Amino acid sequence: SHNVRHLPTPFGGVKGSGDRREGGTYALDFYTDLKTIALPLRPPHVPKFGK
Amino acid sequence: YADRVAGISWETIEEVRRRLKERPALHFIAGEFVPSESGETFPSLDPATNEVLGVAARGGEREVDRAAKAAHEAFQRWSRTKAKERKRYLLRIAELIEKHADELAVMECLDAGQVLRIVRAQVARAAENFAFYAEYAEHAMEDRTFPVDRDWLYYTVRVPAGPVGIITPWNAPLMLSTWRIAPALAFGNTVVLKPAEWSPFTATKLAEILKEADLPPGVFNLVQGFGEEAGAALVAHPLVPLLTLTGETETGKIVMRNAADHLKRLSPELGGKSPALVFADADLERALDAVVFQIFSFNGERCTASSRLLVEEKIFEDFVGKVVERARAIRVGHPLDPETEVGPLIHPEHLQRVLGYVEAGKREGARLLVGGERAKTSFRGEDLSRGNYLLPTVFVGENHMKIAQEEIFGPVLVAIPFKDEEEALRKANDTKYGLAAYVFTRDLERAHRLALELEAGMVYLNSHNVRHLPTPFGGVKGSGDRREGGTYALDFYTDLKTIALPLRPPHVPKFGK
Amino acid sequence: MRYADRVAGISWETIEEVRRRLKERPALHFIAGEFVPSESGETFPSLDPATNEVLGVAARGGEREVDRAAKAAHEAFQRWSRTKAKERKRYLLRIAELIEKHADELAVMECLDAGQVLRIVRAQVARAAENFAFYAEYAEHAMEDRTFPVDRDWLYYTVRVPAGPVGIITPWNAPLMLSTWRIAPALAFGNTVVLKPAEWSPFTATKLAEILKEADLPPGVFNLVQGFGEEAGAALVAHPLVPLLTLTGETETGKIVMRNAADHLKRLSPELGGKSPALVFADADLERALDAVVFQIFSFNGERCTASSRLLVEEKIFEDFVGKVVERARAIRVGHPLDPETEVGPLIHPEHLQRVLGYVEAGKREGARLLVGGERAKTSFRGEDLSRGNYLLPTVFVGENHMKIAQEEIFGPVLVAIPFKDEEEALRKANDTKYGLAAYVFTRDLERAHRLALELEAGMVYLNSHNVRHLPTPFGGVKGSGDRREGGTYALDFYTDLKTIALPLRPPHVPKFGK
Amino acid sequence: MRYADRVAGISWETIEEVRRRLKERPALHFIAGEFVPSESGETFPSLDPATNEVLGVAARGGEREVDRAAKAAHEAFQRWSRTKAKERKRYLLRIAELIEKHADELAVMECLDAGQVLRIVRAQVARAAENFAFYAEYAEHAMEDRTFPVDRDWLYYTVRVPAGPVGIITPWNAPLMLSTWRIAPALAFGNTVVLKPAEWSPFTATKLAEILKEADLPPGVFNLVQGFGEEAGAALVAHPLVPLLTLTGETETGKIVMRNAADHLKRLSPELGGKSPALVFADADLERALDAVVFQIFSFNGERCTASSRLLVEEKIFEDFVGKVVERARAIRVGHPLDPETEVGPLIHPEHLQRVLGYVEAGKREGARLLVGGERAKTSFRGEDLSRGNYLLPTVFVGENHMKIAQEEIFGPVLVAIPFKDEEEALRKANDTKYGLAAYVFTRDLERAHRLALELEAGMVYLNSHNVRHLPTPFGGVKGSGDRREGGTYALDFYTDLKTIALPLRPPHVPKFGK
Ligand SMILES: NC(=O)c1ccc[n+]([C@@H]2O[C@H](COP(=O)([O-])OP(=O)(O)OC[C@H]3O[C@@H](n4cnc5c(N)ncnc54)[C@H](O)[C@@H]3O)[C@@H](O)[C@H]2O)c1
Ligand SMILES: NC(=O)c1ccc[n+]([C@@H]2O[C@H](COP(=O)([O-])OP(=O)(O)OC[C@H]3O[C@@H](n4cnc5c(N)ncnc54)[C@H](O)[C@@H]3O)[C@@H](O)[C@H]2O)c1
Ligand code: NA
Ligand code: NA
Ligand code: NA
Ligand code: NA
Ligand code: NA
Repeated sequence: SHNVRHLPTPFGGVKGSGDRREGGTYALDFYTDLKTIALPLRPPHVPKFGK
Repeated sequence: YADRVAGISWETIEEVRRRLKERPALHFIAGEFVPSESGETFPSLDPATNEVLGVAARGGEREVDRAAKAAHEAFQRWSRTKAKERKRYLLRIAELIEKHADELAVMECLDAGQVLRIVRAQVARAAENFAFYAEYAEHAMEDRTFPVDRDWLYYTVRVPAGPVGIITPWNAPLMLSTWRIAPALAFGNTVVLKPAEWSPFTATKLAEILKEADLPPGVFNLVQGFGEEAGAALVAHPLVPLLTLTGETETGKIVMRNAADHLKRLSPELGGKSPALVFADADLERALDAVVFQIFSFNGERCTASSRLLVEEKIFEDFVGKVVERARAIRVGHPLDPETEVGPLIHPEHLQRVLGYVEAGKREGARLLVGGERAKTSFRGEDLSRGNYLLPTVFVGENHMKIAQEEIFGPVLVAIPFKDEEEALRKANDTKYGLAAYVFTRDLERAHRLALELEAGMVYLNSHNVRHLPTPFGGVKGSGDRREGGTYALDFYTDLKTIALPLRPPHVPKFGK
Repeated sequence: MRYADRVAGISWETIEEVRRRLKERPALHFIAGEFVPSESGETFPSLDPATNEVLGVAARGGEREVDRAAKAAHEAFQRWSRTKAKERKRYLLRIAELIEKHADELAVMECLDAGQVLRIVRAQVARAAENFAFYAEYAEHAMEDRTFPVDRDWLYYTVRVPAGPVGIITPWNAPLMLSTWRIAPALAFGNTVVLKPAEWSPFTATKLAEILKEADLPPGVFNLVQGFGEEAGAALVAHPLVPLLTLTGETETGKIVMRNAADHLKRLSPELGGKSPALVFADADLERALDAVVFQIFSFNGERCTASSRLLVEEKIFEDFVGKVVERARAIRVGHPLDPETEVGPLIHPEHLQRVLGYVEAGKREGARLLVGGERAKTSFRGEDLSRGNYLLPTVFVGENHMKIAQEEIFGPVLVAIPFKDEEEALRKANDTKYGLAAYVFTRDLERAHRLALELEAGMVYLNSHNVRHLPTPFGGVKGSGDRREGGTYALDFYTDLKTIALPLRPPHVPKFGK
Repeated sequence: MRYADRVAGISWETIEEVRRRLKERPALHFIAGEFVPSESGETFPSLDPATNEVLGVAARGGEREVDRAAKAAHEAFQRWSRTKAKERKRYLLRIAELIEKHADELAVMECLDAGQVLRIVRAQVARAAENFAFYAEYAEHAMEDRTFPVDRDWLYYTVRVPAGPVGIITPWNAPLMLSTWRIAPALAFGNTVVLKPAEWSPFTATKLAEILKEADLPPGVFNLVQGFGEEAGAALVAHPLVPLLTLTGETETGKIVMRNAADHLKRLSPELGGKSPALVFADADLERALDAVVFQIFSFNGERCTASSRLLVEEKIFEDFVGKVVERARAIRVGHPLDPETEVGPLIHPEHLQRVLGYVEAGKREGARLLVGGERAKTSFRGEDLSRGNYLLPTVFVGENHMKIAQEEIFGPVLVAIPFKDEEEALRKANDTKYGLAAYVFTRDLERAHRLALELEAGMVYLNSHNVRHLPTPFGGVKGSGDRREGGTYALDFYTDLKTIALPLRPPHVPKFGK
C-alpha cells in the first residue's frame, strides 16, 4: 500500500532522515521528562561515615 | 556499601603495581592489543603519592579511525547474532569480572584514588551491569501491535541502532564504562570506548577480560588518549552514530556541537548540584547519616553528590553543627586502607580547581566551618602531603553563591537555610542542574508533593542514593538528557520501526486515471 | 410534600411527571430491538422505599425471555464485533450524550425506586454518562498488545479480540452507575449484552434501554430481561450462548453463580461483598479523618460496597475520636430522598431493614456497646412521621473484630469501632475478615502509610482520604470480595481474548517424521 | 530387549538401574518437608505402557494427606511470599541446575512411566529446566505495575502481591514439563504449592520433589500428594486453604473442577482439551506443509494437546496432499520407547487405547473413510510382538467436520482429513468446534495468512510451521480449551493480585456529613 497512517504508531526516520518519534505515547518521550522517585518502607541500611 | 570491607593481600597489590608499570596500557582494536602508530604514550598518576603508576598509549585520530572501522565492520555480524548468544557472552563477562575482582579493585584504587570500602562495591556493580543487561538481550526487539479492526495490522519492533562511542569519566572508570557498554552490547551494537586519561588502567583490564570471554573481534574496541585528541576524533567519526557521555556540562556542549556534523544521537549524563532537604519532622539520625555519606563518599567525586544542604531554620544550628562534627571525624587516608573513608582527589589539577572554589567561597562571604584546606595527616598519623588529599569541607552560605551554583566535584558541602516548604523547593530548583534531590521528612503528603515539584531525574525520600537498575536514570536541565536503565536504555540504543500491512484490498486513491 | 421548586436542579414538575409515568407504564424487557412483556404476561411490583407504596411494575422474565435475549445477543455478536471501533466509539459517545439529555428523568426514577437522596443520584447519572464517554476512548485500542520478535528467524505478535456476549447481573443500590460500569466496556470492546438488573429497583434499566434505542444501537446488541435472581438471573447464568458473566452482588451469590456457570465453563468477573476497614492513627489529621470516616460509612444510606463499616482507632485516641464520630452520626439529618436537607434516606426494602436490624440485634446480644441509633428512625429532621418508610437511624457500636457485626457485611448505616494498640495489631485486625475490597488509612507517617498500603489485603487502599476514584486504575477485590478487575485497560483482560500469532521469516526446521 | 549401548545419550546400564529403583521404591507424598506415605498405608500401581506390567507403586493420597499438604502450604506462604525476589530467583536457578544434573534419570523415569520415545522425553527435561530458568528472571519484576498521577492533586499507583497457595493438577502425557510449567511461575511469584499429578504416571513427580528438597526449598513451600482425581484431586480443589488452582486436562474435568471450586470462589487457570485444525492451501509450500502436518499430529504418540487432529485441505489438492500424508503415516516406525529408531510408541494405558479405538470405531459407523491404520499395532518395525503393550497404528480418516471424530478429542495418533472449497469455508469449518486451543495455517499469501490468523478462534495461531514456542508469549485457549494465560508477564495476572493505592498530594475535599 501507499503511506496510510495510524496516529498511535511511532513516526520518524533513521540515518539521515532524523531521530526521535512522534505519535501517541512515543511523542511523550520527547515532550516530557521522566522522574524516578524512591522511598524505603522501613529503616534502610545507611553506610556510616565519620562515626 | 557495607560497613566493613576485607583488604586485598599485600602480594596481589604488589603484583598489580608492577604489572601496571611493566607494560603500557594499550588500545584494543580489531581483536588485538596495539600501541599508537606514533608509539607515544602518556602517564597516569597514583593520586595517593602523585607518582607515575604506569603509562597508556596516546591514541589519536588514526587509532580512532581503525577502531571505528573495526566496530562498523563487526556491526553486521554482531547485530545479527542470536540474542541468546549475546546473553551468554555478557554472563561470561560478568563471571570473569568477578573472577578478577581483586585485581580490578587494586587497579582502580591506585589509579583513581577511591577507597576500597567503595571500590569493592563498584567492581561488584560492574559485573552486575553485565548480568543485568544480559537478561534484556532476548527482549531487545520487542514493542507493540496496533491493529485497526479487521482492515489493517501495524506492528512495531526495535533494531540495533549502530556502533556506540562511549566516553567515560575518571571518578568510577569500570562502573560507569560497563554501565554503557553492557546495554550497548546486549542490544546488538558494537563499541569504541574512550576512557578518561586520568584513570585509563581498568579499561585496558576490562578489554583483557572481554578478550578472555572470547568476544568476536571488532565488537569491542578501546582507544586510550586525551579528550581533545582521541575523544574529539571519536565524536567526529562518521562511522559511530551513537555517543554516550558522562562528564561536565560544558563538555556536553562541545561534544554536542561537534556531533551535529553527523547528526549523532547522544546520551549525556552531565553534572549536578543535587540538594538535600532536611525538615524538622524527619528522622534526623538517619538524615545525618545519609547526608554525610551522600556528599563525602566517592571523595565527593560523583555526579549525584548532595553538594547543597537545605535545612529548616528551626533546626539549622543543631543539625548543621552535627554535620560539621561528623565531617571532622571522617577518616582521611590511603585508598588501599580498608578503614579509610575519604581518599585523595584524582589529580593535582583537580585538587587545584576544588581549592579554587573553596577560596572563591571565602571571598564571597560563605562561612567556612571545617576543612577548606589540604589534609596534612591521615587518621593514622601518616603524612599525606605527597597526595592530593582535601579535608571534608562544610560551608554555610546562600543559594545564589558561586559555590552553591557550580559543581565542585569534591568533598565540599554548602549548608543553606529555608524558612518553609515553599522556600526549600524554590531554592532547591534554583540551579542550572537537575540530576538528583534528597528529601528528609516524615510527612506523607509533603514528601510526595516535593518529589513531584523537584526538578530532578531522581528523587530519594528519606535515604541516600540507593539504586534499582530497572528505573530510568538520568537528569534534566543542565544535567543531561535521555535515560539509562533496563528498558529505558532501549530507547537510545535501538531504533523503532513501524510495519504496516492491509488485511484486505484497501482504498488506494486513483491518479492519472 | 413539595420541599422546594427545584431539587438537585430538577423541577418539582418533572419529579411528579416521572412518578406518574412509573405507575402508568410497566417496565418491559428489551429483546431483539423491541420492548416486550414476558410471554406469561406476569409482572412483579417495585416499592418506593420512602413509603413502601407500589411505584409500578416490571415484566417478570424467565427462561423463555432469557433464551430470546441470549439468541439475540449471540446473533448480533457476529456483526457487532466486526464494526469499526471508530463507529462503536461514536455510539458510546451518543449514549453518553443521551444519558445527559435524560439526566433529570434518570435521577428521579432511580431516586424514587432505590431511596438515595436525589442530588447524590443526580451525580451518579453524571458518572454513568462518564462511564460511556470514558470507554469510548478505549474502543480503538481494544485489539492492541505486543510483538515478540526472535532475532531474524521468527515474528510472534499478539492481538486481542472480542470475547463474546456478556450477561450483566447487577445489584439494587445503584442501578444506573453499576450497570453502565459493565455495559460501557462490554460494548466498547465489541461484545453484545444481556442485562439482568436487581428486582428491587428495575425501572432505571428499562429507561436505559430506551436511551440505547434512542442512540439507535443495532438490534440485538443490547438486551434487557427484568426478573428475579433465581428465575431470570439463574437462566442467564445457565445459557450456553452467553460465555461471559459479570456479577455485582453478595459473595454468597457469587458462589451460586460460579457453581451454575461451571456447566459451560463461563468466564466470570465478580465484584462481591466487603467489610472494608478504616484505620485511624493518633498522628493523622484527625479533623479530615473524622470527616472521611463519617462520610465513608453513612453516605449512600450505608448501602455502599466500599463503605468503611469497621473503624479501627489507635487506643490512645479511641475515646475522644470515637466520641466525635458518635456526635456526628447523631447530627446526621434523616429524611425523605426528595428533601434537599436529607443526608440519610430509607433502606431499599422492608426485608432489607429487617436484615440490617437483625444484625443490630446480633451485635447487642454478643456484647457490642450501642452508642447511638440501633433502631428505626421515627421522625425525620423536619418532624415528619417516617414509620411508613424503611428508615434506620445511623448506628455506631464499639466492639471486637471477632464479633459477627464486625465479620459480616450489614450493608446499612451501621458502624463498628474497634481499638488497636499498635500498627501490627491494626494490620492484623484489618486483614482478619473473609473480605478484601477496600481499606482506608489515616496517618501522616510516610513509611507507615506505604508499608500498610502494601500489607493490607484489599484491591484498593486510600491514604488519608475517602473513596475518590480514577477510572483508569484497576478496580476490584481479593478474597471473598471477588476477582478480576474493571477500569481502562484492565477491563480488557476479561472482555477480550489474547491471541499469539507466529510466523517464520525463513524456512524453519520441521522435525522429519515417517520420511 | 537391549536395543543399544546408549540411547538419547543415556547408557543402557542407567536405564536398567532406574527401572529397578522404581520397583523397589514406592512413590511417596512430600508434605511439610518430608516424604511420607498415606496414613492408611494404601498405594496404587502404575503400568509400563510398553508391557502393561507394574513398574511400581505410589502412595494413594486422600483428604487427610491433602489437608496436611494444604496446611503446610498455607503455613509456609507467610514467610515464602515475603522472601526477597533475588533469593527466590536463586532457588529457581538451583532447581534448574539440579534438574539438568538429574536429567538422565528424569528422562528414563518418565519414559518408562508415560511411554514417550526416550530422546523426546530427554528434550522435554531440558524444557522443564528452562521453565525454572525462565521464570527465575521474572521473580524480581513480580510486583511491578503502573502509576496514574492526576495533575498535582493525586497519586494513584499499582503494585502486585502474591495471591496465595496454588494447587496444581496435571495430566499424564508429559508429567515433568507440564507440572514445572505451573510450579516455576507459582514459586517465582511468591506462592506456595501443592502438586497433584496424574495417577497414570506418578513417578516423575516424586522425583521432582526429591530434587526440590535437594535445592533445599523451605519446608511446606512445595508439597506433593499422589492419588486419583476423584480422591486427592477433588480434595485439593475443595480445600479452603488453597485459593488458586491450575488445571491441565480434559474439558469435562474442567467443568467438574470449576463446580467444586465454586464453594470457596477459587481462581482457576485451566488449560483444557483441543481439536486444533491445520489449514493447507494450494498455494503453500506443500513440502513444508506435509512435514508439518505429519509431525503435528503423529509426534508424541499423538498424545499432545496442541496436535492438529483436523486437516483441512483445499479441494483441488485434497487427493494429492492427503494421499501423501497417508503414505508418510504408513511409513512411521512403531516400536518400543527405548528403541532409538522408534517414532511412535505405545499409548499411556490399555484403557486409553480402548478409548481411542472406541473413536476409531465410532468414526467408521459414522461414515468416515479409513485410509490407513485404525487398529492396534501388533508388530513393531523390527518385527517384534507388541501385543502386550498399548500400541496404535498412526491413523488417517477422510471425513466431515460435523462427524463425532472431528468434533471430539481423541488424544491419540488419529487424523481426520476434511476438504474445503475456499478460504471462507476453511475458516468456517476450522472454527466450528467446541474447542479453540491452536490452529495452523499453510499458505504463501500474506493477506490471507494474517486475515485467517485474526479470524481463527484459537489462543495460538502458527503460520507456515509446526508448533514452535517462545516462552514470553501468552499461552492458553478460548472456548472449551480453557481460560487465562501462562507465559512471562501474562502468568502474573493469575498468580498475583493487583492493588490500587491512592494518596492526595494536598488536603482533598471530603464531603461534609453530619455537620
Ligand atoms: N464489589 C463491588 O464493586 C460492589 C458494587 C456494588 C454492590 N456490591 C455488593 O452487592 C451487594 C448488594 O447485593 P444485592 O442485594 O443486589 O444482592 P444480590 O447478589 O442478591 O443481587 C445481585 C444480582 O444477583 C442476582 N441474583 C440473585 N440470586 C441469583 C441467582 N441464584 N442466580 C443469578 N443471579 C442471581 C439478583 O437478581 C441481582 O440482579 C453487597 O454485598 C455489596 O457489597 C459490590
Ligand atoms: N491446554 C494444554 O496446554 C494441555 C496440555 C496438556 C494436556 N492437555 C489436555 O489434557 C487432556 C489429557 O488429560 P488427562 O488424561 O490427564 O485427563 P484428566 O483431566 O482426567 O487429568 C488431569 C488431572 O485431573 C485430575 N482429575 C480428574 N478428575 C478429577 C476430579 N473429579 N477432581 C479433581 N481432579 C481431577 C486427574 O487426577 C489429573 O491429575 C487432553 O484433553 C489434553 O488436550 C491440555
Ligand atoms: Na590515575
Ligand atoms: Na424499588
Ligand atoms: Na441481596
Ligand atoms: Na505408567
Ligand atoms: Na483423562
